[PDB]
This record gives sequence, structure tokens and C-alpha cells, in this order.
Amino acid sequence: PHSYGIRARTRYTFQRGFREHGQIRLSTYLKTYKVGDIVDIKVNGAVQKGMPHKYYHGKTGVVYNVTQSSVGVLIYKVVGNRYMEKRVNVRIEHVKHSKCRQDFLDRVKANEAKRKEAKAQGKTVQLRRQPAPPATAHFVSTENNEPVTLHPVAYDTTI
Amino acid sequence: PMKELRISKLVLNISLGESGDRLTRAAKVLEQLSGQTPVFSKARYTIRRFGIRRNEKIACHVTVRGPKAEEILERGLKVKEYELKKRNFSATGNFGFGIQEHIDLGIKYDPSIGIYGMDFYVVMDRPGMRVARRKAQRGRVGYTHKINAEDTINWFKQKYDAVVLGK
Amino acid sequence: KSKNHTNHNQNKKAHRNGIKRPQKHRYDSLKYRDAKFRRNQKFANRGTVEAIRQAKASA
Amino acid sequence: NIPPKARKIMQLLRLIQINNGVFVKFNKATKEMLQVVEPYVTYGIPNLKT
Amino acid sequence: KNKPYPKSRYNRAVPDSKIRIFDLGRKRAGVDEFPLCIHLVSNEYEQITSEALEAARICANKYLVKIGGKDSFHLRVRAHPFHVVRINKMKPNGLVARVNIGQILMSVRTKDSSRATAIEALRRCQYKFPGQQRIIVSKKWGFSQYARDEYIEKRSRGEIIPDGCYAKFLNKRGSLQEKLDLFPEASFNLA
Amino acid sequence: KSSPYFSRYQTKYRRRREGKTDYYARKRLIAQAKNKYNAPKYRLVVRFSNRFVTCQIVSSRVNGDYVLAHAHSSELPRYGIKWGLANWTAAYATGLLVARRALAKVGLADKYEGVTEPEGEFELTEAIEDGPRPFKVFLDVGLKRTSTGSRVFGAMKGASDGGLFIPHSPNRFPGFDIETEELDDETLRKYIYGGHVAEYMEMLIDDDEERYQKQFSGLIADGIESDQLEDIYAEAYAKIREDPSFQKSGKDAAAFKAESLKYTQRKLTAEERKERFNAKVIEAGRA
RNA sequence: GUCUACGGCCAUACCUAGGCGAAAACACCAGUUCCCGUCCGAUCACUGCAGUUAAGCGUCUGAGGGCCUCGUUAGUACUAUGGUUGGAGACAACAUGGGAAUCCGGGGUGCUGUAGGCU
RNA sequence: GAACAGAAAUCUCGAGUAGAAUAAAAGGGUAAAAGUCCCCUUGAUUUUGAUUUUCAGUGUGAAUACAAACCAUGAAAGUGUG
RNA sequence: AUUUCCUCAACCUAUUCUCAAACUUUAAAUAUGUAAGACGCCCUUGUCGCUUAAUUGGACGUGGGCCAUCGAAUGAGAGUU
RNA sequence: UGAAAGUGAAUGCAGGUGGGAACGCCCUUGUGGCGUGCACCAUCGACCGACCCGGAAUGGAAGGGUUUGAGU
Repeated sequence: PHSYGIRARTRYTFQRGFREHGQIRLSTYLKTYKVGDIVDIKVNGAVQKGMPHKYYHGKTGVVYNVTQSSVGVLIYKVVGNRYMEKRVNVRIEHVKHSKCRQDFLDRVKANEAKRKEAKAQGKTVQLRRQPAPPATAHFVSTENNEPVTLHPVAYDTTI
Repeated sequence: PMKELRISKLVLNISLGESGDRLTRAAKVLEQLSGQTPVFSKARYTIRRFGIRRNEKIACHVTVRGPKAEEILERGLKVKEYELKKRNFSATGNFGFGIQEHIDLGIKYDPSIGIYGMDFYVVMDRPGMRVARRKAQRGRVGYTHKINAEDTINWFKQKYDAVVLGK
Repeated sequence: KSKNHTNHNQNKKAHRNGIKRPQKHRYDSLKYRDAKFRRNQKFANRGTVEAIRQAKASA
Repeated sequence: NIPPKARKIMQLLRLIQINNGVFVKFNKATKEMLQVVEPYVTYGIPNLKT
Repeated sequence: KNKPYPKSRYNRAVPDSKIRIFDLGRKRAGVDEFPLCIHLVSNEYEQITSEALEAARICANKYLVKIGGKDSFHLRVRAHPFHVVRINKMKPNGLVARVNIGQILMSVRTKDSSRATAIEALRRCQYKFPGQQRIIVSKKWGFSQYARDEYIEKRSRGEIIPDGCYAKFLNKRGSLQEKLDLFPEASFNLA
Repeated sequence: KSSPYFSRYQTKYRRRREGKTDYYARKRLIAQAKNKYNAPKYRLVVRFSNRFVTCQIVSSRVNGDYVLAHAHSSELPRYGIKWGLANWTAAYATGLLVARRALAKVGLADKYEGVTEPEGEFELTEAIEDGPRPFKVFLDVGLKRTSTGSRVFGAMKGASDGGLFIPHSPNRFPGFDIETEELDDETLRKYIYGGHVAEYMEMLIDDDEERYQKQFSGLIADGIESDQLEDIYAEAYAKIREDPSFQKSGKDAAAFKAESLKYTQRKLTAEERKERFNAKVIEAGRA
């Protein structure tokens, strides 16, 4: 009762979104990809050619090769006690950039700008992030906000 | 100054239901009446009970437009004595009828060739209907600009000295 | 009875030696790249080597 | 009878043996780790004498 | 604990449900009549069969008819048996109703004078059902969702127009003309 | 046309709904090979209204499209073409104008002159043995059907003669033979220099004088004979080549802004809507 | 600001009904000799500007149908972890955490990039 | 609405988010198309390496993106190694 | 009676009872992919037979400035035959 | 190396790049810079054989290649 087809168990994985069928947006073809870019793999059901396997759907990798209409996303997959390098050739319709890399680039630019500014000002820079600190001490006031006493509510029929 | 109802096209058909020598002569008389080569109306499928020739010619029709179409319609009203029923006019503005023995028109006939009927259909439109027919920037005509049964009744009754039934 | 498939101990066995990661190398073989790209990079790298050699020899 | 995730967290907290105690700075990452290993450890606020 | 097994194209051999009629009483009732409601609701998840539902329906119908008459009850069976519990043929065998906690099994609407009659009827009907059931006096006007005080305030304003057993209720949505023509007594507050 | 039908309805793209953009052809028109990276693909967009001809060179980006060179047939009267601005010859002239402007903008005007006199011969603008390649543009006809002797290919021929490298076949040019697969230079020259228009003037002078008065009223107002059309077109082409620069009109846009707001309407406020709602309720005679 | 051409997001843009649109543009519109295609210059073609804002188009108005957004529903349903918890069981409560959908109500009914025309 | 007599066979005008079709089961995809019609063709061609699935990352089968030639089609961008 | 009734069936409209492992607009918890700068960031310049209309771009490089939170927490020597 | 007839391994410092033991030179204590760089790995090439080419009686000298070998 088990089959090993390429698109087996992809009924909802490869489905287009609700009110999202029909024409494919053309900004995907205008996006530029380079070797070393970190991209996400999201299979588009309308583009049957260049389709990656269902395993790589939702994964993230690095492009090593760029062709006319496809990229070379590189993935690491567990096959037991080790990772193996998988080189998938995927059409750009199933490929989008990772917003984390754009956020990381902006963070690096901000860190360098702060570093130069602190060097000019001759003070500390504090370029390292920190986890959420414990809450400090405050002085919550009660004027016009007098506390209201609450009591548990008795059980009653609600039908 | 622009809501001028005018005749767009006229579709003429023969009421025989048979193909062969009758259909070929029907196509010939249609060509003589209209001045245009016909198109053989086809059957989209076959029926065992009737045995209609599938994908083969069953009927004939042409479409006439312009002054010649109006002249043909005037001749069709001449045989129809300018009397029509209100049921003939659809809610979309189209109107038509059908008369047997097309010899009532301006043509000479004989029994050897045969006798064939003639049904007329007229499509009514106003200037500006190209919006719904053009390939580029196609849109929907406005509700007020669309043709309705009352509008085509009034247009038909204004001229031709014709009357409709009191249904 | 045959067909006794199970996956109880497979994950524990895999994690006993861990999930090994492939060795990282700075350069990857160009056989995975485009043929035209690899052929041109051969000449580009060659000319770069001669330019560096000529600069060092002149210096 | 320790699940693998709680075992890894206690290894990273150096809580390897029973009745072992460590001092930890309390932040969001530490708080979530202690939440996962809640059934196996007890933690609180130490004072100067402790 | 089995997965739901409804009648589908994959298994079309599901036998017919034993219970056919679901409502008994004045099905063409009105808003003014039947202002009180009594519910018999299971207290746990059971698998009440259509055969048990048939027996309870017969007992409730006979008792209510003989002791209160035709015009003093509008009992209905909320449970609809769709799940199939298979039994080996000597494969679908019968139909059962899957009911969770708090799911209404039987609901009757009567007048205020027939509260005790409805309570007695649904108390005697518990012996025909597997598991434990409770009887509650609903605070809503009949089978409608609005409570007693909300319904009487709506009726006093004039926002309710009876339509058969149920009724149409005014809402602040839609064109004004279609509501103003229908409701003569609706006092639209200009605020 | 029910509520579930409206909920499940998925609208097409805005330009598809208004019938302006063919996205199936657009995708192949703007799709650069990913190994060519940020090299733009330029389209010679040609559009025809009932009176004018629009020719543009467009490069597509993620945020939108960018116009490199503009040439409108309404600018032809500046060069001498005051009579006829939506025909085959006008499309050729504005295609030549946009080609010269684009070459000037990209610094290739002196290196690629195309052909000086249009003799109606299929000749792709070739590259030099040791020099930059010609500027390559791809024809964009939109929703216009591509038939033989179409004005879109007329503008394409004008741009190709201007200097833009537009890959094309001599198949849709006016006068091409469908049997022998041959292109006749005589009729191509006729369409290039408006000889077909001149023939129409001669045919209408021969008979149906009233039709000629009704149709060619603009030409008669200035008193132009059919034999001068070739002279006017040739001189206009020379003038376009000599001075293709676009004259940016300096008319005050602030006055146009002010006059447009004079008739521009405004939406009602929430309080006004409530007041009108109350007024309608009172006027309904049911409050 | 309005219009045109090319677009980006692809309904806070669709569908319906009713009020307005100065200039320009667009469109409707007048013809079939030429290129072209049809039973039919209806569509596709070409050549035009006599006529019209009436249709398209733009905008405004619906206690409009939808669509978008925010709160109620509701920390409710559900769920990770725990007990030598209760209960015969079904299930339920509690403890350390995460946390909906739907309904209803309030608000809104396209924004924007490039190139050019407009009393 | 048009004949005739039920036959919506057939012919028109409007509504119509796909409720049709897409060779054979089901799922997914597709509306100026991936459906229907028309025209031309044989990319259902030769060769090499790379990659994915089943995998031990062996074989077989199937498939993906390229490269070197010769071509088809289109005005072209391009699309074609069933 | 090609004029009508009300049981007969049928269509549509707005409420109303109850479900779906092989239904779904939505949609969790748990689990899961990637990243957390020195092989790093900014300017000068060289190579190419690839690519671009074009030193245009891609890739590989070269020489100089930022090496003092080397850019979340915790822990731990690791990897390959 | 090829089935075989046969042919048969230096453009260079026996090549370039990255990491890299040991050593030497400085900065000042650094998880510091500079210079070469054994072994080993990864990688870009070069040479020999086979194959596929063009290929200017017999020979395949020069030019190549998306390749192939348990080679230098």
C-alpha cells in the first residue's frame, strides 16, 4: 500500500494557494541570483519543468551554479549518521531569496556604521546582541487607576 | 444624438432538416438571395434515433450587413405584410421570424428544383458596441446602452408602418 | 513472520556517532559548473597567473 | 529515563549528577531551557548567605 | 476510537438509518407559542445507535401525545447517525451517532405550564440511551439563540417577524428600503 | 452570481482585466538568462491609437518598467509630417526617431547610422569587425495581430533603418510574396515613402470626388498634392537624422494641476454620511 | 492634479445600481484603392477626422453582495511537558508553557515606478 | 428568441473563475492556455559530462539543468533532447 | 380548451437539524530548514577565448583602511583514515 | 595506456591557489603580525595512453575537446 512516485503525498504540498492560481508574477524572472546567495526552495505547482523533489520543498541552501533559467541550490540531507551534499538544479520560479540574509546584511551595515561612529566619538560601541534582559524596577501608580477586587464566579447554567 | 438603434447583422436559415440535393439547392438559392457564399451548418454530434449525419452538412446560413441587409429585411417584411407577434422579440433586442415558400420574395422559381423555407433573424445594436467585440481593451457595454425589448419594439413601430399583435 | 520493519533503534544508532557534517573545503570542483563558465575561467585564471608572475618578476 | 532533549539541556547546564547545583544568569534563552527541564530540576533566587 | 466512517463513494453499502423522522409536534409553530425549552444532553462521549434513538423517539412521542396532547410539545432529535460501526456478517451493519460532552441529544420546546411534563418525559427517556444524560432548562426563547430577556426586548421593540416555526430578525446590515418596507414597527434610532 | 461565487472569484491581473498586457508574451519578452545577471532586455513597444502612434524603448525591473527613448507621432509635425500621424509611414518615421534618440543616448549614433535613404531592402544592421555591437532591441506588438504589411513591422523597419539591431525576417513587410517567399522592394519603397497614400489620392481624384473631400479634408486644407508626399517624407527623415533631440516642453504644470483640482471631486466625511443617513431615514416616512 | 503608453503589488482594484466629467489624450466614429482575413471590412487589417460624450474610461454616492484590516468571541477550542491525580472506564480536573478557527461588531472600498501630453 | 415538433438537432443575443476539456486510475496544474480550431514541421536527432528519486548514495528504470552540432517554428524575444 | 385549481413531482430564495481518513476558506501546539562577519566590511587595480550596445557584468584575483563586544546564550578539544 | 596494431609522461622552481609542521624576524603579550614553506587534503592547470574531432599510397607532425585510465 506504499508507492514511491516522485510527487507522491504532495496533494497539498504542491497546491496553489486559494485565489492564487492562474498567472505567475513576473518579478520572479527579474530577480537576480548569484553564486553564494542563500535562497529558499518553494515548489510552484504551475511550473512542472525544473521541479525539485518534495524533500527540498521548504528547505534553504546556497547557489553554486547559475544557468539560463535555473540555479544550483546546495542542500545537506540526513541519510543516517551523516549529512550528504545534494546539488539540485531548480528553475527560478521555485526559488526566492531568504529575507534573513537581507536582515543580516542590514545588521552588518548598521554594526559597521556604529563601529565607525563610536571610533570617531571615542566611546563604547556595544555591537554584540543580548538576550531579553529581566524586567527592571518600576513604580506603577494607582491614581485614577484604583485596583478592582476580583472574585471567582459561581457555576451556573449557560444554555 | 448617439442612441441610434440600427441593424447590425441578419442571419437567414432554411427549414428543411435534410442534406443532399435539397441542401445543395438550398445553398444555391441562399447565394442567389444574399450574393454571398454560404456556410454549411454542421451537426456537433450524431443521434441514433434520428441518424443525423455527424460532422456533415445539415443546414446552411449566411450573414448580411449594411444597406443590402436592410433591403433584404424590407423584402422579408414585404412578404410578412409587416405583421409580427410580440413573442418574436427577445429580451436582448434580437427579433426574427420564419416564412415558408421563399418564392414570395423577388425571385423566379420552379417545381423541379424544389421549395424551401426561409427564416430571418435580426441582431439590433447601438453605436459603441465595438467595446465588447474588439480584441484590445475589451469591456462591458453600459446597462443604459444595452438593447431591450421595449426599445426595439418602439424602433420597429416608429417606421415601416408596421404593427405588432395585441398579446 | 517476515516483514518486521521498525525504526526504534535507527535514530539512536545514528546519534551514537552523531550526524557527521561533510568536510568544508574552500574550493569546489568546477565539473559541477557550466561548461562555458569553466572553459572561460581556465583562461581567466591562467592570464591572472601570468600577470602576477610578470609583476613579481619586474618587482 | 531522561528524554534526549532534556538530557542535552542538562549537559549544557552542567547538571550531570543528582543533587548538583550551578549558578546561571537568568535571560530568555536560559528561562526557556529551564522550562523544558522543569520536571528534572528546581531553581530559585539565591541570597548572599547561600 | 475508530476514524469517522461516513457513507461515501468508496463504501456505498451503508444501511439505512432506523430512525427516519426527527421532529414531533407542531412543526409549523410560532414565536409566541413554545417559549420554554428543555434539553437532554449526554454527559460523556458515547456511540448511541439509531435503534436506541428509534426506541427513545417512540417512547417520547407516545408519552407526550397521550399526556399533553399534540399541541403541547415540539420535541426533536438533534443526533443524526452518520458514523458506521462494523459488525461481521454471520462491512457496515448499522448507523450510530457520535456525540461529545455537551452535545444536545433531545430538545423540546413547550410552554411554561408544561415544564414538569417535559422534565418527566426526558427523564423517562434516559433509560433508552447508553451512558449518562442530564436535563437542563434552557434560558433561550425556544430553539432560537437569543436568551429570554434579549428576546422579549427584541419583541417589545418590534424587530422580530415570525415566519413559520422560526422568525426573521432585524440586523444593521443591508439596504434600508428592503428592511423599512418589511418592518413597520421598527424604530430606527437616529442616535 | 451569488455570495459564494463572489467569495471564490479570483480576479485576474489589473492590466489583464482592462485588456492591455499579454503576460504570456510579456514573460518571454522580458526574461534574461540568469547567467547574464543584470543585462537588461530592451523592448521596442509600438502602440497605435486612432490618431497617433506611440513608440518606446522599455527595460523591465522588479519595481516597474523604465523608458529609455520616447518618440510620438505628434512630434512629426515638428519635422514636417503634419498630415497623417497614424499610418504605416508615420509608424516608420517615429520608429526612426526613437532609434536615433536611443543611439544618441547610448553613444552609438555616429557608429551605427543604419541606412541613409530607405530603398526598401531587407538589411539587418550588422556589427563592425573590431567595435561595439549595435544596440539590440526586440519588437513588442502588444495585442495587435501580426499580419503582413502591419504598422508594427513598419515601425520596426524604421527603427532598424535608424540603427537599432532588431532581429527580424522580411516576411511581414508590405508586399511580401507568400508563394515565392520574395519581398518586392518596389512596394516596400511605396509604403516607406507613402506612395500607397498617394495612389489613394489619385484613385479618389479619378472618381467619387465627394468621398475624397470627406476623407482627405486635412490634406486639402493645406493644399497638398499626392506627388509631394514622397518629398515631404524624405525631407522629414533627413531632418530627423540631422536633429533627433527631444524638446522638453516647458508649459506650466502647476496651472494644469490647479485646473484639474477645480473639477476634482472629494469624498464625504463620516459625520456627513451619518447626517445623510439620518435625513434619508426621516425622508422615508418611517422613523 | 488629469490623460496616454509601458508596468510592479495582483479585488481596501471584483460585481451591481444611480449622480458628474472644462482642456487634452483615449475611445466611439467615416470608408475599402492598397497590405491582410472572413458567409459577412462584425472581428483582424489598412486610409482617415465629418459627427458624439452616448458607450468605453475616470470620479463620487449605496446602515450595497464580496474583498482588506482591527477588536469581541477568548486564552475559549486545541496542544507540549507531570503526578503512585480522580474515575471501572469513557473522560475530567490540576500544575509549568504555547495558543486558534469561526461568528459578530468598527473602519476602508487601491497604492505606486518610468516616459511623455493637458486652461 | 428562430424554426419544425419537442429535437433546444441546429442558428443568434446576453450571464457564465472554469462547475468543461486535458488518451487510459487518482491527485496536482492550466482561460488572449496547458482546453478547441488552423498552418508548418519531426527537439520522439548525434555526442559528452553534471544532478534528482528509488539508493549501498551499487545497478536498472524514470527525471532535471547545462555544453558541443544539426534543425523545426515564430516577425521576434524565445520555445522544443517526446 | 396551448385559460385556471391542490394534493404530484421539480427549480430557486432566506432562515433552520446534524457530519466528512480518502471535503475545505482558515488553522494551531509539537516537530522541522537556514544564518548569527576575519575565508569579514569598504575603495585601487589586473585576467578572460564567457557575457554586455559598452570595462558592461559574472568569477577568480591584487594592494591599502576598519584587528579595542571577531558581532545571541550555554557547554565542550575536534576531525579523518 | 589500449581489445589490438601501437604509442608512451618537464612551458615554468617538476607549476599556481587555500589550510597547513618546523624554523627564522619583529610587535609587545596577544586566540599578534612578516617570510618561506615538509606531510596531507581540496582545487585550477601542464604532460603520457585511449576515445571523439577538425585534419593543414604511406606518416599524423602542429591545433583541439563537453571526455576517459588502476597514469607522470
